[PDB]
Amino acid sequence: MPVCKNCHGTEFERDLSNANNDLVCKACGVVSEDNPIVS
Amino acid sequence: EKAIPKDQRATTPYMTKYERARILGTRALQISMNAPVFVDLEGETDPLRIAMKELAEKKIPLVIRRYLPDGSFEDWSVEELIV
Amino acid sequence: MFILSKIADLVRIPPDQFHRDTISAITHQLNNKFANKIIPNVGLCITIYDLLTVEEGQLKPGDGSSYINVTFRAVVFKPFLGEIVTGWISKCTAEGIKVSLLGIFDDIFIPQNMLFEGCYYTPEESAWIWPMDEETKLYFDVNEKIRFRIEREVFVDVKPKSPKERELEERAQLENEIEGKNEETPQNEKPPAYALLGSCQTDGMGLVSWWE
Amino acid sequence: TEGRSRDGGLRLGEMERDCVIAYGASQLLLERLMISSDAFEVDVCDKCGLMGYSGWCTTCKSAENIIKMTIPYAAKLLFQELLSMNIAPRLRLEDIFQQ
Amino acid sequence: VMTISSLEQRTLNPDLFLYKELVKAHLGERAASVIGMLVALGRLSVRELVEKIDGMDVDSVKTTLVSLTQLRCVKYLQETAISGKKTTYYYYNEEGIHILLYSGLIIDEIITQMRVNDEEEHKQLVAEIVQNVISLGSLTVEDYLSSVTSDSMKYTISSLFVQLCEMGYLIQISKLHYTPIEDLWQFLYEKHYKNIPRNSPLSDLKKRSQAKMNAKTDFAKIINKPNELSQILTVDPKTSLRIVKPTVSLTINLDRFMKGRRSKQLINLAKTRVGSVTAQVYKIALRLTEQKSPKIRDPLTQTGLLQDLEEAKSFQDEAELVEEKTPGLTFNAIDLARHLPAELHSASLINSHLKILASSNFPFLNETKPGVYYVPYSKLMPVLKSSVYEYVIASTLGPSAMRLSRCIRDNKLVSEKIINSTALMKEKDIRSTLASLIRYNSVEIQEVPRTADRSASRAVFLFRCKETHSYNFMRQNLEWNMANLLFKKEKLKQENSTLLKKANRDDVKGRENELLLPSELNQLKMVNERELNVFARLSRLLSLWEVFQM
Amino acid sequence: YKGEVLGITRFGLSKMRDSVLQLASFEKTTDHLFDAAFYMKKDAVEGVSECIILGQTMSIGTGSFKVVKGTNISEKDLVPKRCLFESLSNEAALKAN
Amino acid sequence: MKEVVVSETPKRIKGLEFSALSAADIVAQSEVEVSTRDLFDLEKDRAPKANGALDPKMGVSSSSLECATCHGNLASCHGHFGHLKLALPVFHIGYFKATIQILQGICKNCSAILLSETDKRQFLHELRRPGVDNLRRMGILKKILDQCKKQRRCLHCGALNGVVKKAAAGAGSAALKIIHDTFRWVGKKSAPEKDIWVGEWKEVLAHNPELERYVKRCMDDLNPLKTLNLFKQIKSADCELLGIDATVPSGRPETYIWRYLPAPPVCIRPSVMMQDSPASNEDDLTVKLTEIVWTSSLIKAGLDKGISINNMMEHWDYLQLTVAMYINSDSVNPVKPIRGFCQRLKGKQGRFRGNLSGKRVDFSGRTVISPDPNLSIDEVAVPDRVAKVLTYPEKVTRYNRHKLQELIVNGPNVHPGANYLLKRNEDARRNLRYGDRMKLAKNLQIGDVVERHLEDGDVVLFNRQPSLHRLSILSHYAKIRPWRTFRLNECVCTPYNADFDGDEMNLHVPQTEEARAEAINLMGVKNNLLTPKSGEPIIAATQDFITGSYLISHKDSFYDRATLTQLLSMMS
Amino acid sequence: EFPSIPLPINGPITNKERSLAVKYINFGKTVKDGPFYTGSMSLIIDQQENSKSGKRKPNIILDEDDTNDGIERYSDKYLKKRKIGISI
Amino acid sequence: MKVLEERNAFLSDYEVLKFLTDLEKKHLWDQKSLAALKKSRSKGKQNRPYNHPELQGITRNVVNYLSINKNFINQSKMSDESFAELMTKLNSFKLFKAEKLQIVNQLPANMVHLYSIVEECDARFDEKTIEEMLEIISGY
Ligand SMILES: [Mg+2]
Ligand SMILES: [Zn+2]
Ligand SMILES: [Zn+2]
Ligand SMILES: [Zn+2]
Ligand SMILES: [Zn+2]
Repeated sequence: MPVCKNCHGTEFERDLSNANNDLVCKACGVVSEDNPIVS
Repeated sequence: EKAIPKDQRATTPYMTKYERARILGTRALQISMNAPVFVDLEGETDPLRIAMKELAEKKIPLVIRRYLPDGSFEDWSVEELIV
Repeated sequence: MFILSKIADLVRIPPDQFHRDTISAITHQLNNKFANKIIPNVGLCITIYDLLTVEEGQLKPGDGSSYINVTFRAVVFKPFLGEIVTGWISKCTAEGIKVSLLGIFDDIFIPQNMLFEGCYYTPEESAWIWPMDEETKLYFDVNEKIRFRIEREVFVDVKPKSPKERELEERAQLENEIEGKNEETPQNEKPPAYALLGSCQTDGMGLVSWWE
Repeated sequence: TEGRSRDGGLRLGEMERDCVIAYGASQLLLERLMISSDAFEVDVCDKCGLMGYSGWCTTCKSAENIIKMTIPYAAKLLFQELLSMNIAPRLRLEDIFQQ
Repeated sequence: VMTISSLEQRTLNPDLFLYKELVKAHLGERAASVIGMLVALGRLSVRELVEKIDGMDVDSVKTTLVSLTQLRCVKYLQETAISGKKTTYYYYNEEGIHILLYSGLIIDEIITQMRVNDEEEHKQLVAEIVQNVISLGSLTVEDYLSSVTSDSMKYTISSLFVQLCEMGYLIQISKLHYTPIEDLWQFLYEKHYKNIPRNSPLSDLKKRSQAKMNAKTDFAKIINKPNELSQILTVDPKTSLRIVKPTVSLTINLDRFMKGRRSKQLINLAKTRVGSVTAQVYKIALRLTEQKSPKIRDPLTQTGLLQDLEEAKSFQDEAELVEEKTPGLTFNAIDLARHLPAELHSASLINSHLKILASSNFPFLNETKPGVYYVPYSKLMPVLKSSVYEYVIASTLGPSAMRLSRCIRDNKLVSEKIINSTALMKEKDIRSTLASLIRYNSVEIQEVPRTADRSASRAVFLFRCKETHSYNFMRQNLEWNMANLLFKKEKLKQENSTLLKKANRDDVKGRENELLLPSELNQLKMVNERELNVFARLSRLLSLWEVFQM
Repeated sequence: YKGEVLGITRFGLSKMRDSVLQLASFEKTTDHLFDAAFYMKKDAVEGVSECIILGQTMSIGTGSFKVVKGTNISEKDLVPKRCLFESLSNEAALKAN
Repeated sequence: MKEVVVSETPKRIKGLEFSALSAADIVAQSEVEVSTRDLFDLEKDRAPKANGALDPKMGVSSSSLECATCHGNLASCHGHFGHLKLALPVFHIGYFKATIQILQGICKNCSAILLSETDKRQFLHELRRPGVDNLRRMGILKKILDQCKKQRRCLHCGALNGVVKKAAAGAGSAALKIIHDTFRWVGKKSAPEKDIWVGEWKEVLAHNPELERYVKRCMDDLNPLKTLNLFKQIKSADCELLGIDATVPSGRPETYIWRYLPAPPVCIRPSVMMQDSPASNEDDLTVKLTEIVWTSSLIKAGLDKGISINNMMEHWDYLQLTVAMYINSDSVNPVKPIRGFCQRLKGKQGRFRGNLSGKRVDFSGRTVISPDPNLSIDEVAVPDRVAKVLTYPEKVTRYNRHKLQELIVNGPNVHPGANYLLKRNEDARRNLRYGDRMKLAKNLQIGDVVERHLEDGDVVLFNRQPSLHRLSILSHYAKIRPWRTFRLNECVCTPYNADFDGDEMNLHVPQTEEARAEAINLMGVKNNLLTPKSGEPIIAATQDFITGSYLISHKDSFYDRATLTQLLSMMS
Repeated sequence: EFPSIPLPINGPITNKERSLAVKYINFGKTVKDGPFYTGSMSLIIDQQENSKSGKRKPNIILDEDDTNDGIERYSDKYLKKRKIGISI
Repeated sequence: MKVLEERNAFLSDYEVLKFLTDLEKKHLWDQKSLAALKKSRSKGKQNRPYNHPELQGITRNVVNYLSINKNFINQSKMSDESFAELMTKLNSFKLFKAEKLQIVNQLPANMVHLYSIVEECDARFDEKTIEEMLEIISGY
């Protein structure tokens, strides 16, 4: 969960717009993961 | 396997549209990988469009490797080829 | 580094190097691809000599970079059977004394081959004392030019790295962070392609050829 | 996914991918069924070249003859559900540039 | 898991592993893949080996073939289809691989029983005169004796050759044994069919009976040609009243030693049975009997002419008739007293031999006659095979499985409910031993439908015998046991090669001071005890496999 | 062309080909793979219906020829430079030894 | 100064060697030996840590759960197999007809392939021909697979043979017993086997006088304990005559009987959590593999414990049926079919006909179409409500650096902008609308794959999903207009067969610079003026255009100079 | 694992099980060292009915049977007499 | 990366020292800060050449190693005219090859290295050649 590159241990927010909804960090902006996988 | 010289050339020298479909795509992908161009641009950038422009000026530094079922591979240059 | 051994290679040049000529781009890639790399059965490289009979290089549809296959001669590290080369001492231990060199390689540590003498370790800041009772009782301190007698090429290089031992090592990287005296993992390093013996050390500058 | 509800997905194939075969498009039909869909990293080998996990093949204890090539994930899913019962689909590797 | 469980060699090739696992330890690196490709496919030509294995071109394949030819691990065939190109086609031979199995306990068994030439420390020459013949294949005296500079021992070596070739053991002319047994029958049948066209209108009886009787008598004189010969000829031209000629190449190990070895097995059978003075008499009787006995391998049926017709009963009729006719062997106690044991009712030896020889009957050993003059065996070797199998299955687990197998065989294939009558326990241990026996493929199952529908709930079960498939299963099991044992011993060789070789190089004159540290002394002694243990178990496992061979 | 009038049905298209992927994924995928695995057919992937699965370029259409770039070698990078010790191997390396 | 680097080489997949699992390399790729009462496959509320059915050393398919040797997640762990111990083995239902073939070509006593020695070499000659086909191998093997049925007795053993058949008639997988009717080919001869067969049923006076009265027939079964040890003396001198070559270690018919069950990974089968109700899914194949562990454990306990042989045969026939309806299902049924490794490969929803050949691609959109004449026939009008969600990557190449800097500094809210960006260093996907935008538009290194919005002049794909002919995927250009319905033109309506009756028709975009020119130079609308069935033009115009040009140029439409002036200016 | 016992006991104190395994090791020493001295010429010129192997065997008259040790001793004497550059 | 030949040609001193010098001519002879503190110098000879991954280690860590290895007990140049006669003049008698490799590599001072290189100097070969074939050492 705190896996990131520029910062460490920040909060996260899945996107609401563009039908993209990836789990992204704050204040620099890095997805820090793959695409979302849901069932 | 055999390097057949320029004497035989057992293939019609016309230009298949599939050949130019490959050449324009490969040239546009090379220019998108920061290759230098051989044509004078006009303040625009689209590698497909300047690939067409370099086709119009006939300055593509490539060569065609038309395969045969026996392994002849028959080198054909871009400049010495009828469009 | 006394050879011009010939090796083949497959070279990927980047597409932004097309403005530069081929004989410099292949030279660039083979310099920064074979700088210091010990090839198995070959040895350590330094640089590339020239190019030989390079043909037309193919072009993969998935990447678009030019893939040119070449063949060339290059300077690798293969001495003779009886090479007598000279470095000097920079490190002292108890079992043996490895000799150093001004930057080509480091791990040429010598075993306990006969050598007619040998103490436990260094008592009074003198690594090897050579009494030879009662002739030539001199010794040598650090930075003494030592010529040593090489053995064959002992180039055993193994890659036994399963990922289970990899995550054991990632648990052991936190051992290196803070502790008074850990010393488990940094002393165990893979010896690179050379476990080289010697039979003479000249004991300073007063010995000629004895004890082989 | 399917439809519009979850996120959505618009399939092409079984009569639609054959259209660009009838045109003769090669790299579009390769890209829009491999790269845009799923770029996966199946490791292979030469001697008994089955699949492994990035550092082995687990059917031979070598960890040296491993090529990190590219593949779609649907073929990997096929290989797992295929050799999951009783078959050994081996993948031989030919050179692409020399000879 | 972690490869120490030894499963990568366990549940794989049982039969095509021993025949070329031996030559890993005997021949070497490239004379093994030839057998590994030849047994695995069968019929191969010259170029087919080269296109199969990517080891070498057609140069060094010749070296392996001419190394395995005189060792008779491979037999050839030179024939054409219709046109020409007379190339050599290749089967795989089995008798040379049997020789490479049996060699040491051939040379170490023959001395105490068969060759009674001399015993005053002649072991220094038996190994030199026998192992050099196995490891080379032939025997030419003008080139083999030329290494020996002395001439006084030459007459003794010639007398050893004469008396040892009296009792077989060396095929004299050494021709035609590189030809297949099936190919001989097909070639003789084809030749004896080509001779009669344009005759009376044929039938199955006339054509089949004429061609098969001519093929049988010609194949019989062909197989009986190398058995009895007279090549030891031209007595006393200037000296040497009994000399073997050195021109003809002379091979080794006719299967009369195999006949003698199963004879020793039958002597062990008679020793564990009644008497044992019957053993001490019948050993000397049977070691004199078995020199003229019919052969185990039994040609005229090795070729696939065993069909359920008059040919099948003719084989049993031949095995009953030829065993009485062709040896003869007019043996009595007056014949036994000529070769009489030293101090073995101790006095009055001849009438005691009469009573012991007449008392060894019922069961089928030593079938007698009022005024007997021979001894048959046709229902004694299968009894030996069954008894060895039943005491092996007694060695498997307890006596109860041996009781259960013998009672299933003896009450003639009965169901399960009456087994509790002839038993000790009611239900638990009998199902336990029947489960541990039905894990083996020796006692079968039988299913009958009750409502003409296959259901595993409404069915009654009985147990078939199926002895011959159980003998084949035990044969391949013993073969796999020998192959696994020798493969583990080859691994024990190859993991400790350099410290054995370092002592093998130059420490021979310094074996007393041992020229080494006392740790590797213990290592060499421990691995030597390991090799002694492996060969000591391999001889016993080899004999137990050797019982199951017909 | 195979000799008789073959069909396009599941029995006709089961003939005429070797690519067991397109032999399988047409009308009966149940045991075409099992028929290929029991007899152990070594199928060389070269076509289109078996190259869309593995994800490689097919030999029809655009992919009938592999494009290649000329390397404009002017016969200058072919001759090497001998070191100044190689005439000595003919001078004094075979002198009565 | 070690830094040793091993060279790399691109390798293309050639060939596809199908074989069978040797069941000796199944312990190589093992990673688990489950076999230990896997009915408890959840550790009392949570995911287990033992062998079980689920396994931590098999991967995950969950969000925050940890997994096997690679310590990632479902995205990183490739999956790991697992073997399964067995006693009293079981036939393969997929190789069942091939088992009939390989057992009917081989006899019962010496277990040799029954051919004459000349005929054996003959078919080894005309089977090893360098010119061979799939038709040729089947046409030789099914040609040699009648003499083994036709021949009465064997080659070099004392007994005879017969017919090998499925038991009576079964298609519901109840008659899965292989029979070898030794009789039915004898007639009135060949005494000894017939003599012991008629002498076996005479000795008992207790139960056989009603057994012989009632059943009077056996046709002996060939259960896999008989079969696997009959496929062991299967000597490879003539093993190649029935298809299988003995040149690979996975080349023996012992491996065609289930000695081990490969447990598939937990990355391939889903471990779905609660779906709007607090209950775990407990996937069907996981239930079948734990139920096949439990019956093998019951056999392993009961056989050395000692139980009844009829209950043993019932439970072991249930073992034989559960594997047969676990793989290649819907042959027995004692939504209620279960899915195994045949309904995932069957058709129209499996991994052949809708998940592999036709797969759901990315970067698409589906909207109804309105007509528009005022566009040229190379352009589909892509509205900004679906053009701002549909990107195209552009690697900066020191020529469009100013334009891409403009689209970075402009922002992803308006249409000429860019959503995501990826620099030369290994980041995942750097976003624009969350972090900085001023500082980010200053460096712009060359290795920068930035995805900008679908602007004007970009090549798009466009197709109807019912596509009857080749002229369905026509590479158009882009155009940015309001009113979110699509516009293409009306002259090219004929190949799409559109009717403008609420007819949705989706579009696609290429991704790399190769396939964009591959689309526009090979599938352009200017190139595709012809249907290839006869070579006539198919895209000229449609109904209003023809019927209005007929009114323009009838014979009697004399125009004023002002009218001709306006009408000549109003075309170009 | 292993439940049973197929009774292969080792009686190593017996004379015959010592001598027979010693003859096994001696037979392995004879066969693993390859052929013997010049008595294989009879094996070469057997030639029963064999055109192809009668061409094969005079090619391998000079095969590596017992001349490898003498050539190795000559190479060791030449190396002790003078230096030579070759791989080992 | 496959290998075709193992010893195609073995090298020696000054010619290869000038080869490493000609590869050192990609920058300068010694100047590192005079080109880094001035304006361009042809943009620093086309914007800081190929040295970046590890290339500054090679040829720079051995140009010191080949230069000063005289091994004299105390408290450094080759030329064309001193090696062109060294290749030819020392080719006199029956002599080996690695002997001359170490002669061209290491210069013997008076007799120590000459005794060390020549194995079986007194056992195989006779006198006076230790003395007469040593006075070409003055060619530097
Ligand atoms: Mg409609
Ligand atoms: Zn962040
Ligand atoms: Zn592997
Ligand atoms: Zn994992
Ligand atoms: Zn049979």
